[PDB]
Amino acid sequence: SERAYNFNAGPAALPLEVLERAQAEFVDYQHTGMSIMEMSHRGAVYEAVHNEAQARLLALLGNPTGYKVLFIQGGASTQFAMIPMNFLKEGQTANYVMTGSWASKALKEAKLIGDTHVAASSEASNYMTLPKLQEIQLQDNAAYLHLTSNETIEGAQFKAFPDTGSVPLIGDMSSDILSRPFDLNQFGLVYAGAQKNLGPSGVTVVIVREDLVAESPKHLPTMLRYDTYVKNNSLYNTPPSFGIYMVNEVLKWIEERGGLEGVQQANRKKASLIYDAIDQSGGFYRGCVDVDSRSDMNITFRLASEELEKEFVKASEQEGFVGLKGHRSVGGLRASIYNAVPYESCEALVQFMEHFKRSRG
Amino acid sequence: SERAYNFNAGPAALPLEVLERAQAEFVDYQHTGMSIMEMSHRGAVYEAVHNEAQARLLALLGNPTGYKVLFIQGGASTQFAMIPMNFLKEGQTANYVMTGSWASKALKEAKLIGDTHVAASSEASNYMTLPKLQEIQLQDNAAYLHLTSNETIEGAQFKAFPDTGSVPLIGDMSSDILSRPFDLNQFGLVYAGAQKNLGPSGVTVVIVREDLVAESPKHLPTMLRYDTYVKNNSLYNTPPSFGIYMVNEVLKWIEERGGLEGVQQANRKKASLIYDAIDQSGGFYRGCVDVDSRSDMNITFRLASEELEKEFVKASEQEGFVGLKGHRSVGGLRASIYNAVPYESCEALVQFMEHFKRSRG
Ligand SMILES: *Cc1c(COP(=O)(O)O)cnc(C)c1O
Ligand SMILES: *Cc1c(COP(=O)(O)O)cnc(C)c1O
Repeated sequence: SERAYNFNAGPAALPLEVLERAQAEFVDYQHTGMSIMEMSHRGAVYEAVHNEAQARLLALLGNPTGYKVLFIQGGASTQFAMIPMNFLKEGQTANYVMTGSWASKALKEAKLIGDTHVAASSEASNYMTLPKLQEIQLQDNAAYLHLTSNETIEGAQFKAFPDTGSVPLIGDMSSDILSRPFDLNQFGLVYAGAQKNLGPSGVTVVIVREDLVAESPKHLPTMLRYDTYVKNNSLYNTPPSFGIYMVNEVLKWIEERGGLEGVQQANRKKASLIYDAIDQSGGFYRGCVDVDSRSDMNITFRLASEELEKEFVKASEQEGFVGLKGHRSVGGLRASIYNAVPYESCEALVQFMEHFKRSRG
Repeated sequence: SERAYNFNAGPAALPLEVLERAQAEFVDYQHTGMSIMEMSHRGAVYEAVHNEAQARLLALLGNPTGYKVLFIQGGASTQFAMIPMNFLKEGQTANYVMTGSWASKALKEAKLIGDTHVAASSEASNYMTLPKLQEIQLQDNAAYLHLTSNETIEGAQFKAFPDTGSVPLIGDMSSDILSRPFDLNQFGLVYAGAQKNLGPSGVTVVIVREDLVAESPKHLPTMLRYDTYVKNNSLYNTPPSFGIYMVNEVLKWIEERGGLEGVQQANRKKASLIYDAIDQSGGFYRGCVDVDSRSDMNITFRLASEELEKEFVKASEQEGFVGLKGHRSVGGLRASIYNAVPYESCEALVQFMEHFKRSRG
C-alpha cells in the first residue's frame, strides 16, 4: 500500500528504486555540499551526468553510430513545429502517416510551415486498424516521412517500420521509446517527451542522424535550430538540469531490468494478462483496436454502456486505481502500462476487472 | 559544512528548508501513494499546486489585476524570439535598451524577426554606466521597449524603470525577479528563467498583461503563441510539472522571509558587506561597474592582474567556495548572491577576501 496502482497516461509511473535513490541525494549530491539542481550546467559534475545519459541511451540501443542525442525543452509538441521548420524546404512536401490523435496533431502544425501530404491513413476504420507498410505512398519530392510509433490515445502501435530509402523516416516515440529494441538506422530523427516512458516531464529526447542537421536554416530563431543543440551539446542555454539527471537514473534502471530486451518481455507479460482479461470476458470488455494493431503501452477498452464505464472508473478509484479514465475525446477506458508500471499493478487490475464484472452480472 | 559556499550564477542556490521539504515528500506526496511527478497534469492534485503558484506570485507582487502568470519551457532565451514573434508587426520597430551581454542577445534574436532600434546604449562606457531614463529615445512606431533589469554578466542593475506610455514595457528579469518589490503596472510583459532566483531550471515564468495577448498571430506555431498558454492556463501540453511544484515551494519560503520587502533588506545587507570589502581594500579589489549602476544580485570585481585572479579562484575552491570564477567573456570575479544565498556565505567570502589580500601583500 501507500503506493497507488498508477495507470496514468503521462505524466506517469517512475521506478520506486529510482525515486528513492533520487530522494537520498536530493539535498546533498555525492558529498559536494549541494543538490544537482544548484550546480552550474558547465561544471564538471553536471556535464558528467549530462554526457553519461547520452552514452547510456545509445548503448541501450546497441551502440548505433552517426547519431546524436539532444535534450530539448517544449515537449513532443514543440517538435511538431520544429521538425517541418528545419526539414521542410520549398519544392518539397512533408509526408505523414495518419494513425490517430497524435499523428493528426503533428500534421496540423506542419501545414503552418509548408506543403503536406497524407501518405497513408487508417481514418476509414476509425483508427482501429493500422495502415500496412505496403499502403504507405511516398512522394518523389518528400522531405521526410513522419509517423507515430504508438498512438497513446487510441491504443494502436506499429510492430515494424518501413524502408523509406533516401527519404528520412521521422517518428514520434513519446509513448513507447525504450520499451522494445528497434533498428535506429532506419530513422533519421526519433523523438520523445520524457514524461511518458523515461520519467520526468520537462525534457524531450531527440536522437538525430548527424548528416541531417549539420546545417540548419539560418532564418530560424536560435533555439529552434537543431544545430544549436548539436554544436553546443544541448548546452547553449540552461538545460532542464534535474530532468536530465532523472532521465539518467531511469536508464540505469532499464539496464538493471535486462536492457531493452528485458523490459520488452516484461511489458509483453503485463499486456497479455490484461488483453487476456478482455478476450475471455465474453463481450463484457471490448478492445478498441484490431488485435494486430494492439499496443503494449496503452490498452484501450470499452463496456456495454456509458453508465457502466462511469461505474467502472468510480469503483476503481475507491479501490486505489489511478488513471483508468479513457481520454475525453475517445471515451472508454485506458490502462497505460509503461516500463515502470509493475506486473503487480496489472495483476490487481485483472482481479478488479473480474470482480466488477461479476458484481454487475 | 557539507553545505558548500555556493555563489553559482545560474543554476544557483535554493533554500535548504525548501530542498528538505521537497525531499520529504519526493516519493510519497501527501499520502496519495505517488510522487508529484507521477501524477496527471489535469488531475485535481497537480492543478491545485499549479494554480496556487500563480496566486502566490501575484500576492507577493501586491495583487496587481489584469495580469496572467504563464509557465513556459525553453528558458529566457526562447522568450528572446517569442517576444518579437508575437508583438513585432510590420510597420513597427522593436526598441531595445542596450546595457550588456543579455540585452545584446535579446536584440540579436529580434533582428531575425523584424525591424529593430537601439533606444539607449551604455556600450560607450563598456557597460559600466547604465543609461539614464531620460536618455531613452523611443520611436513613434515602437512595438514595445525591451530592457534587461539586471545584467547577470556585467553586474549592472536598474534602480527604476521608465514610463513608456502606450508602448508596452518588456523586461528580462531572469536574475533579479522577486528580489525587490516593483510596480508591475509599469510593464506589459515581464519574464524570467526560474533557475536564477526562483529555483529549478526547466521553467520560464511570464507575467503578461492580458490585453496584449488576447489574440496571437495565427501564422505562428501553436507552442509559440502566448494565447495558447493564456487560453489553456499553461496546460495545452504537459507542463514542467516538478519545476512548477518547486517554484511554489520557493514562493512559500519568500513569504516566510517577509515577502519581497523582507528579502530585499536581507539581500541589501549581503551586498553592502561585499561592496564594503571591495571599497575598503585600497585598490586591491576593484568594482567592474559605476557605483550607481551596482547590482545586488551579481557583484563583479577584479584584481590587479590576470594571474592574481587565477590564484583567487583556485584558493577559494580549495576552501569550499563555488562559482566565483567570473564569466569567460568579461573575466574577473563574480559573487552571485541571489535570494537563497545565506548571509553567512557572504560573511565567509568577506573573510576569505581579507585573508587572501594579506597573504598576497
Ligand atoms: C505525450 C505525447 C505527445 C505530447 O507530449 P507533450 O510533452 O505533452 O508535448 C505527443 N505525441 C505522442 C505520441 C505522445 O504520446
Ligand atoms: C539567465 C539569463 C538568461 C538566459 O536564461 P536561459 O534559461 O539560459 O535561456 C537570459 N537573460 C538574463 C538576464 C539571464 O540572467
